[PDB]
Amino acid sequence: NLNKRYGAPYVAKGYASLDPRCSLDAYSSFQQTVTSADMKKAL
Amino acid sequence: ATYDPAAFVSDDIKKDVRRPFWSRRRWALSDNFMVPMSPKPKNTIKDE
Amino acid sequence: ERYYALPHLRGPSMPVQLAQPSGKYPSGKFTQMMEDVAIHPLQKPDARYKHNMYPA
Amino acid sequence: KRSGKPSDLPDYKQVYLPYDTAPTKTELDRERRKFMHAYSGRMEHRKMVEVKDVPQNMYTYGKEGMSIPISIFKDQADPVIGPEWTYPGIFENKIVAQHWYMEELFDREKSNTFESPWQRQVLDNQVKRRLGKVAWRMSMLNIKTIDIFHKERGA
Amino acid sequence: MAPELQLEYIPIIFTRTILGPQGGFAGEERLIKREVAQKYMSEGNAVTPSAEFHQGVWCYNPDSEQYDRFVERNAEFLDFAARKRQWLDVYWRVNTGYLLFGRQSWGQGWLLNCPLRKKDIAQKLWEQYKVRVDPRLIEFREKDRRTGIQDLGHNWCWLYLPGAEELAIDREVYDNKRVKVRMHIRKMSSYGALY
Amino acid sequence: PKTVNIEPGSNRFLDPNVEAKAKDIFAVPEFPNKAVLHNWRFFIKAGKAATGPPVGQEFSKLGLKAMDFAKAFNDRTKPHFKDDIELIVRIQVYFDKSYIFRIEPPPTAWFLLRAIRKKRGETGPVVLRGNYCAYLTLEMCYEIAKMKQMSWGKVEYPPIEVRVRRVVGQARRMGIAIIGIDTVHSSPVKGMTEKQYLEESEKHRKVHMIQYEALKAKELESAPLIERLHRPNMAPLTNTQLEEGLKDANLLNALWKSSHPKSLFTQDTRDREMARRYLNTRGWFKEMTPEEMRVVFLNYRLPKQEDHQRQLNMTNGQAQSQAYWS
Amino acid sequence: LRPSSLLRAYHYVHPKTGRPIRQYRKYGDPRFINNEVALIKGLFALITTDFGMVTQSQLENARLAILRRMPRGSFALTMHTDYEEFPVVQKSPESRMGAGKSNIHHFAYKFTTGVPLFEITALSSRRLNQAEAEGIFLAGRSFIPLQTAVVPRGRVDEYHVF
Amino acid sequence: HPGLVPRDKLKLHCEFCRFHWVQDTLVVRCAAHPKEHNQREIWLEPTWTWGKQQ
Ligand SMILES: [Zn+2]
Repeated sequence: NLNKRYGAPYVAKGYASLDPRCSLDAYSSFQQTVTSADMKKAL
Repeated sequence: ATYDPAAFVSDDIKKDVRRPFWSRRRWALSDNFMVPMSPKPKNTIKDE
Repeated sequence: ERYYALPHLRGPSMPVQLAQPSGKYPSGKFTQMMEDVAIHPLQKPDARYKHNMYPA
Repeated sequence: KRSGKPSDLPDYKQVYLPYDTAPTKTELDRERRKFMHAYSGRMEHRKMVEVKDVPQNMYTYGKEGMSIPISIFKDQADPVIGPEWTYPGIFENKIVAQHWYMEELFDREKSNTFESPWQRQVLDNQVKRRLGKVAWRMSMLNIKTIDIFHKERGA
Repeated sequence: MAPELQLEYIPIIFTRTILGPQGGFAGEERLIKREVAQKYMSEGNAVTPSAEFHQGVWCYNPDSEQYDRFVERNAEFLDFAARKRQWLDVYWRVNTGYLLFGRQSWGQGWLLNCPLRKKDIAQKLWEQYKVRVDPRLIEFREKDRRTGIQDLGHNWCWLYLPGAEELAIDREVYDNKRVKVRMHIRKMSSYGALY
Repeated sequence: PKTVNIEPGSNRFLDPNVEAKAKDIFAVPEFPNKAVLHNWRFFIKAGKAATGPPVGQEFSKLGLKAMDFAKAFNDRTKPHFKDDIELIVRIQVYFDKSYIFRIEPPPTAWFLLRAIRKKRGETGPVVLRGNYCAYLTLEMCYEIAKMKQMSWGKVEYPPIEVRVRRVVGQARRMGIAIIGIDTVHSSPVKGMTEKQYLEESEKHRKVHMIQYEALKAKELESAPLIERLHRPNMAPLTNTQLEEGLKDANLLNALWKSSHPKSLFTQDTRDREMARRYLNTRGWFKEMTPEEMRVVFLNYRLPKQEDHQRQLNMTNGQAQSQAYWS
Repeated sequence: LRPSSLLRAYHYVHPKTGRPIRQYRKYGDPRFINNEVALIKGLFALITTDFGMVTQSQLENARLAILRRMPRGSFALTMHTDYEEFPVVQKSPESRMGAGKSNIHHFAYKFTTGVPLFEITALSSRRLNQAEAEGIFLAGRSFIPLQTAVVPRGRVDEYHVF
Repeated sequence: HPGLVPRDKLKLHCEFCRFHWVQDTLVVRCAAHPKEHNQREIWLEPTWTWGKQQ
């Protein structure tokens, strides 16, 4: 009779808190660009 | 390109509703004709 | 070692023009108002012999 | 039932011909040869079947100027049939009046492509029935429990 | 080639679209078992990859029921028959597989004392079948949405394979959007059981 | 040779001669606002009504010497009638035992077997019998439909074309394959090409519409005032709006006001715009300016002439002209 | 050996002898959960949601009861039989009076989950409802010793039947 | 009165056949056909105890 003792963030938990969304946003930043000024700010 | 588990995957602890006897018609539709579960004898599953 | 894993999405996740029919006889909740149906009390339907004969 | 049936069956008394050019014998059985079959059932379940008691000449059959023996009153003989466009909506009914499977009608509505502006009316009067077969299906269950196909069937 | 040593599976270009695991679909190249494939090259659902077929092949449409539909395999289709294969390989792998367990069950209700988590199904998917998924897709049944799986014997639970609409994938799998992964909880003493 | 009348469909009624004595006997002795006890129905011949089991019995179950009614029947049915015309009598017995009966034209099933010359048992539905029975043509049903008028006070309450689809369906349900439909070819004529036959229908079939509509619109101008009221169409609402619009009636109110056709009382910008500000919060219709709603939120049951009439009310000098006078 | 030279998959026949193959008790064990769904082509079919061993006499008594509750000219029941059969009391001291002949003769099927059993298939444009369907099968289901639920035409969507 | 083995088998055969709470057991009682169409859910006797019927 879980989810009574533990929360809903139990059994209904996709413990894969690693990469359901970030990987996508990773390929987002891949798309836009990086250039001189994008390094000059880092400069 | 996003799939959200939450839209289609529904894990709801649903209350198994009683067949409403207090009203006559909804008692007859609800009569899911599998009440012949009486064939649940734990019979010999690998012999006869 | 081979590991099988889903491909990346290029279109809508839940199929729409590819959906298999629901699989249970689609007698809707409104053709036999079995349960789960909520109606305003002003807009009560189909009492043609009880209380729609004298509508309001 | 026996009662409510005609005992005396008057015969088609052709009043006046609908043509001046006699339909020569050769073509008569050339067009009637096409009528001995009539479709039935309107879907994939189309069934071209046979028709018993085929009339012999259909240039004269009903298109005009024949009588129909529904003689009812004292002074009203077997009424003559006026020409086609003299009856209202006939070539419009030809589009509407027929066995309509709802399978074949709802694709016409959701595509709003009605051959006729009354098939929207033969649709409602067809669904408004099937709902009634339910609102009677259920206003009975409020009496008792009626269970379909639960009694023996056949012999 | 010898009568003793025969290729355990052979390359195949499908012309038709077979449902089964060994099946494929229109125009993809697949190494399916020899015995199965050999009753395809006779059946016509498949043809060995001659250099000609490697560009186009006359696949099949159930519409007119004959080999008319020309499916040309340019580099673009070869990016379509990959994602469409890589997809229905996860399908036919979890649907064919029957993932086992060993658990402890003191007590009478035949109740697994530490019931299962959707973590503990993706864990036995990646363990046994190497099927790597998101445990957010696994929807449990109604009996086991509350307490987890919790009971010995055969349990099953639904895995949602979301991204199948641009692959045009239906009628070649049993359910476009789900699959029944089929547990089984073989109770074991502290010797071989965990948790 | 001689076409009796060349008009695009002016034969929708019986001859005023036969239509004179049509309702002399098919009349409803008005309901006395009593409580009916029995609504009996019989088949009885022209005037051969007896005191036997068919009639005299059900009276005698109630102690009425039906030897009288048969005479009062024959006081109205013995003349006027071709021999052997089985009529239907709708006897209605009130709590005072005083009956009131309407004589009615023969059942259309009786008509149908006459007009095809088939006896009892020869006709049948194909799924029970396997064969279409005697043919017919729509030209014939239009005259079975002329002696079958539900309101024998108002001879055409159902317009005649509407009445025919009824008798046609009852025919098909008996196996009566009529020619105009059910077959590959209509009735062949020695007059002209099939095209010169179809090109003469495409004009007739549409001339009837302006004939049929006008008769459908003249009917609505004398229809109950409630009938010409506004009832918005529900085909646009999708079945989640159609359900989320049933839990709270407020949406089906603001809708009505939002899409009411213009009138002298609904030319209030704020009243119309008050609704239009309610729906937008509900995410309902948002890209449809008022016009394209009225043309879709109209009472579809209006005769085209009348929907067109209500749709252009703002053009009709505005309804700001027509008001409750005084 | 073991299964080969089948007698068209009803039962396997010894290769070097026409005798029946006399398999093990838990051969073809139904205690799987069948992955492959059934693509029924009747209007409704009676699938077995559970597993068990069902005789032919229990399946024939069910047909004789389904064939009573069904409109005759419209629907024709369709009973599948391609499935494999299995033996009974076979062994020699394990038979009664050394009559191994009269005990093995019974042939029972080992049904897994979701095998279709019958079919209310159509012979016309006549239609059925789930209420009109379960009412038919409610007679036979009381004989078929394992749990079964009726399914509508086409691919059983086993998300719902379970 | 035939104990309809589960509660769910209960069906109202007649117009006068209704449900009743005969001591915690949902039953069907009809004035007409008094015992002919009567059905009673399966449950412990109205006066049971903890050692006799568990
Ligand atoms: Zn009763």
